[PDB]
Amino acid sequence: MVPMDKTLKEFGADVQWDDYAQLFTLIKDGAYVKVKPGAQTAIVNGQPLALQVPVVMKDNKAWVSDTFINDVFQSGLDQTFQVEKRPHPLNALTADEIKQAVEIVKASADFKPNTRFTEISLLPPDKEAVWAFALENKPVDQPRKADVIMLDGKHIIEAVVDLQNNKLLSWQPIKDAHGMVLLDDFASVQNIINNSEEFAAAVKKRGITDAKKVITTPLTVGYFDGKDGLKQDARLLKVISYLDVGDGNYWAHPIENLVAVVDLEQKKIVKIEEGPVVPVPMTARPFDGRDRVAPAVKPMQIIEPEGKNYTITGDMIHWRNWDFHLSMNSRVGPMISTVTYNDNGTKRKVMYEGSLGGMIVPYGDPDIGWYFKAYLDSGDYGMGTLTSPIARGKDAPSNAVLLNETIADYTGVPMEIPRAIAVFERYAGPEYKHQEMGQPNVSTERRELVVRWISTVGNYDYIFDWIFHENGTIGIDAGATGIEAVKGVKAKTMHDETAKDDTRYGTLIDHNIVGTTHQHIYNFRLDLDVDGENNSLVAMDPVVKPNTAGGPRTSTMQVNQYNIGNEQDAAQKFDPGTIRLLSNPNKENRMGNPVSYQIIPYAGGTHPVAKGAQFAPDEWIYHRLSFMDKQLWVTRYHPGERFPEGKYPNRSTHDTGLGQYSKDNESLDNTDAVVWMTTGTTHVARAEEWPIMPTEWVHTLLKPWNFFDETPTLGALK
Amino acid sequence: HMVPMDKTLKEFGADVQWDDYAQLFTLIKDGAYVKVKPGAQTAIVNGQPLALQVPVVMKDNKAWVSDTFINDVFQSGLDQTFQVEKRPHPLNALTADEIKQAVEIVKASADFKPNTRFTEISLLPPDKEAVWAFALENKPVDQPRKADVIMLDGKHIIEAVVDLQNNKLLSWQPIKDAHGMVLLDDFASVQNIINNSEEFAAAVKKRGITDAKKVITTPLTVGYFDGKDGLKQDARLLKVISYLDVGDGNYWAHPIENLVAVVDLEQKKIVKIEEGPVVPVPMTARPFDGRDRVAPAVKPMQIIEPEGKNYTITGDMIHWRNWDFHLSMNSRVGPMISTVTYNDNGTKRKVMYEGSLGGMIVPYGDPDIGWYFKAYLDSGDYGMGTLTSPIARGKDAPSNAVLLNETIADYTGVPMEIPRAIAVFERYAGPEYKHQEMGQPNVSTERRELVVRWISTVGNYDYIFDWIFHENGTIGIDAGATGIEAVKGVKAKTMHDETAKDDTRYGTLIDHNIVGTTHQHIYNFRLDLDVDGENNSLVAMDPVVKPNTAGGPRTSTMQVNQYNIGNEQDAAQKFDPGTIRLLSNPNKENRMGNPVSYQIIPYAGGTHPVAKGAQFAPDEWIYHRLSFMDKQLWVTRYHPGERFPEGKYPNRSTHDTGLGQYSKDNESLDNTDAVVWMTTGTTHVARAEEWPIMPTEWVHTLLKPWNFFDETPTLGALKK
Ligand SMILES: [Ca+2]
Ligand SMILES: [Ca+2]
Ligand SMILES: [Cu+2]
Ligand SMILES: [Cu+2]
Ligand SMILES: [Sr+2]
Ligand SMILES: [Sr+2]
Repeated sequence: MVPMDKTLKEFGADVQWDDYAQLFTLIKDGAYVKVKPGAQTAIVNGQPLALQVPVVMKDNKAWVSDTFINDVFQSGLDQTFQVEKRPHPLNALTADEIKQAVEIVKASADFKPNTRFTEISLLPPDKEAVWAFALENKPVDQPRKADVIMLDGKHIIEAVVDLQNNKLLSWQPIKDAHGMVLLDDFASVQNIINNSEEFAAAVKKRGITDAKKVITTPLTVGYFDGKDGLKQDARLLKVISYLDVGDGNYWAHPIENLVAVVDLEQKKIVKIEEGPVVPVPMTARPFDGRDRVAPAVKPMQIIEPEGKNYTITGDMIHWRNWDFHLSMNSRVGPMISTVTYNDNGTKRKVMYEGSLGGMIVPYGDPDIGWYFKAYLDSGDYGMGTLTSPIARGKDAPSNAVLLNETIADYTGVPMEIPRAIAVFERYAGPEYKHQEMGQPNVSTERRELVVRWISTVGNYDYIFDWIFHENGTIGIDAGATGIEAVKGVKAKTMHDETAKDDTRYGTLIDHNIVGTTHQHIYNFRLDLDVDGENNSLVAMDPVVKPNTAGGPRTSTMQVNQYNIGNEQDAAQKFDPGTIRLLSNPNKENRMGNPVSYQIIPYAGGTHPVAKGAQFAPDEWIYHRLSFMDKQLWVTRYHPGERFPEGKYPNRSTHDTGLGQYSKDNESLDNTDAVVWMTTGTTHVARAEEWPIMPTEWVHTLLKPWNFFDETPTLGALK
Repeated sequence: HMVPMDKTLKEFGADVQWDDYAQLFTLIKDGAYVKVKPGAQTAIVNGQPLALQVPVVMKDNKAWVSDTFINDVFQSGLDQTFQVEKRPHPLNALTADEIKQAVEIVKASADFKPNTRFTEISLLPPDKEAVWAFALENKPVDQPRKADVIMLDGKHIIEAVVDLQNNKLLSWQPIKDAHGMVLLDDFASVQNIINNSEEFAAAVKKRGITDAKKVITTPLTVGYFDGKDGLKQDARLLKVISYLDVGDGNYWAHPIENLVAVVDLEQKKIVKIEEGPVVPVPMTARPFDGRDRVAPAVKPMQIIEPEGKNYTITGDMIHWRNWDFHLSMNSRVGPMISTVTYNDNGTKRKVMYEGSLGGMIVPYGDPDIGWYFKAYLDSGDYGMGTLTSPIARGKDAPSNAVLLNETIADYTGVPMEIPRAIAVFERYAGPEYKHQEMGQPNVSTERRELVVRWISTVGNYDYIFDWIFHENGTIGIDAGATGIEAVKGVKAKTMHDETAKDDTRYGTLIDHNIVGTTHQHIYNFRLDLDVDGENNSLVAMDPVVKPNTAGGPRTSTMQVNQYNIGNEQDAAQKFDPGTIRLLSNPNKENRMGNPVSYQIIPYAGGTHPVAKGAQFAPDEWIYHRLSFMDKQLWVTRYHPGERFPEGKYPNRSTHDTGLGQYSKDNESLDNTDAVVWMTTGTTHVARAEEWPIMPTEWVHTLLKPWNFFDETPTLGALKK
């Protein structure tokens, strides 16, 4: 025997007791259990279960067999998860493969002692073969390989290892490339600042008494052709600083106009920039509730007492008509692959690979602490690695299933992220309705399946929802919350003398605190294969035309349809009142229309919307990051073009991302296209967002357009 | 004496669940979550024990309950969701008694006549100031209940006012040139006239229809074309589009293309018939109710609140966390949200006096005979309140909703109770906010939204409206569009056929011989916001990239052009989602000295392509008559009688009597009671996926508090 509540709760399950029915309801992920004290059986997801040892109440607390959790939860009656006997080829590197891959490169003579690992990822087999596995179950007969990107001090080396034959295939130093920021870079930064008298001296003049309460925060310095006075070949980071005052929120305590430049290889400050002295804002601004009492609230549960409609086999997810593969990358996070829609018995391709391509959070302030500030979260910091374990019931609904995911840390040791991804089905209003006058109503409810992932980088937290509608539509939403980066200012209200200058670049959200204006710009890489590899990009611009057909009408609503033939033309602004299809010239629906998916890069947002990059076309950030200033891109599929901002965007001098990918202006006619959607907000701060910002959402959509022959949700014929 | 539980509870409208293992019934109905065991002497209502004289009885696997079980339980009082109102809110709708009274009073007048019908019988609104004072200070409105009675005498409109407190007629005003909306007996009348028409049956025969009794008609308003349509301006007319009933329950899927009959409702006779080319009626059966479909298995998913709701409904007053508002029902525009305040640490702060659907238009873009005049002003011309569609419990709204009934007057002046007319439901909407500081304990709270949902159906469209209250002070308004499409009969089976290009010039070919004629849905919401008070100003904030004049390597910066919008004419404008438009109160500021404001977002997105305006050339009449179609934002000085964007009597109107009229005098909007109007819509290009039945498509609008508060609104009560 072992006590129930204690055991169940260490296991992560939710325990409810109902005195009226003398019934225990146990819930974890897909398993929904009902068990009575002294009963010889139980119920798991609607199904009966014989028990070796019944539950016994001693002194009013239940006691269970030391074998209970296994017997009941791993009983096999929770069918949410199934064994994958034949591993999908896109499956992420396992802990073993991660360790194997590190052994191989550590065994080369070229591997230098304190080398770190920026990324250790599956080297993807060729697309054709993966599709073949998913559609025909044809074994992919190449060995598992891994890209091993190393950082030797400040030097980038790309290696490829063969895991089947346990041997090194190649070792390539990458010239002029800078490495992303690694975890230990954060400690140096702080450690190096701590040991500098010059810095302790600057801090003191700034009105700070205890230098050991100063918090560093490291930032990439971008590239300014030398105008920032920084060397190109040295590995650099700028340091912004705050003051810990004990409120658990150093962000609310900026030390404005103090910037330190740190050379991570000389391990010392190579430059201090000082500006007007500003009193650090002192007022405690906690956000974690320490100073609050939440109002009582009636409970709300979302229950699926017979288990889930989806089934997770290894990393393969089957839900209704959808099948797809969900894996984890240390840089961009989740990757949705081999997505198909089962049209009445036939699996048709929709998407080969979909994922966050890359993002950036650039600021609009000229001053010394801000002008270089632009966050390439995934690219520079690694958003997968910094995944934030989903908080059960809060970050995701009470009926979610939470998945664990494994990647490699910067020292090459496997790393299991708990509750890394949330999978939950949700009611989304009525799928469709007609109430014909004097007739029985017709209503069916809409279900969506959501794959939710949260990554936290410094002060923001970002949420991403990959949303699968029953009817074939796929949504992609990005949410933003967390703590704003604020500029310390003298003014305490808008009546103060400095208020005007103080707010030229942001709103005054708290006394002495201004939320500098910025943008959030997300870019999603979507290798759609619309009912096949070979597609074309078609515009339909609804327009008003003169009526030629007679009658009283002077005008009509018609459409301008034309193919978009190349990559340069495909890289365009998006007008939400126009229609953009990726069509399959080769296949047609019942009515003779090319099967297509409608692409909607802006389907709404709760913050103001970016129409492009709020940067003059001669700014360096603008020249380097093209993807910011166009909402739609379409390129020819090539296996190594995956990042809108480039593979090595840290202090890049030119554009190696979508700018480079479309530079060559290849043709997009009946060929394999990759869609890139850029959507962003322009954030003008306000008091309601301080000291912690309510989640703001942006929406994007991919709709079937004559992909089907009718309403996809009516069902099969009798 | 006893009765079958299961059947009785179904009539009564409650969900029933039997758990054989626990031998336990779980019963659900609105705010009532009940648990009862067979033979047990007590039951559980919202977590509270209730005693039963007569327990539930199991008899050969059939449950049985006494004939008072349903009252004893669901009206016990342990369900605290609904409370009774001590002092009646002055904004409460006309009761059934008040309706019947207002009708007696006018029938007592010299000039009343037996054919006279009632287009709208609605409370004459008390003055804003008295009403507010009631909500905020609790001061009795000492002004007497009156009711606006709009009658239709044959084809003439008359506006009568009745004093209900004193049971007297106050006024009786004939309105020249005004045409009345379409009424219910109009539908019946039109079908009859066609069925008695010798010519029409002949026209129908030519077009391959072998049985005319099978011809389903449908009435549309005709609009105005300065006589170009050949229609005398002053007669009460309706054009008639026709379909063939094939027994598939979907007559919409079988158009009789190019046959249009004009009907004079006074003459009760077909005054004109327009005929075009003969096009074979699409015959294939295309039901949407699933009769020909397989019902797959779906595992159950309940959203439950077993201790009751967080909101309370007292009369028509709804209280939920910091929100307080009054909810009622107009026969024309449906639900009305009034005296909306937000409670800030003890003090109720004004947010909105009155919000509701202003009006909507669904105009088509095809110039042919059966399409060129076609634009529906659904609320204005057909009365959307009256055509409210009862909520399909569990489907049209989630399993944890409470469904309100609402009472209006019908067209003969008889009270009419609409069951499940409005849905109220709280919903989880992700994390309110979150920060997971590296190395630290996470911080996350869940977001809750209270939704007020209403569905009205007009012919083939079904529209859904959500009024959404975020705990953090934000208000959302989404409009959903579903139902069946008005399709055009054409000759082409596929795009390969010879006439495919011609047949699809004005719409997509979504099925053999069927085209989804392009059109738009344009919604407009009239929002009498009072941001922390009546006197407001409209402010603009345009994020711009200005050259950097402060040194450093930056060539440019992100700054903001702020300016007031001083008058109505300037306030009537397009909305660019990259800009910020506030309704600020210039008399009140937050802790930081910023004017407390609400940010107004008429376009927060949608699932159909968005309409940038009216897709009409600027010389079309419908464009002329309806200026509200072409700007997304309007603000006007509050005036009690200015409620409709399309104008109060839009049927065959000849000039804008709505938002064009309201703002034409270009009044000042500086520090004055403002009314905000938001227009938003979709351009609907059809696709096979939307046939035979259209998946619900949504558009979102948003109202965010902007420096209205001093801090994150949902942090919680301060401990010091
Ligand atoms: Ca592709
Ligand atoms: Ca107002
Ligand atoms: Cu932001
Ligand atoms: Cu439509
Ligand atoms: Sr290319
Ligand atoms: Sr006016």
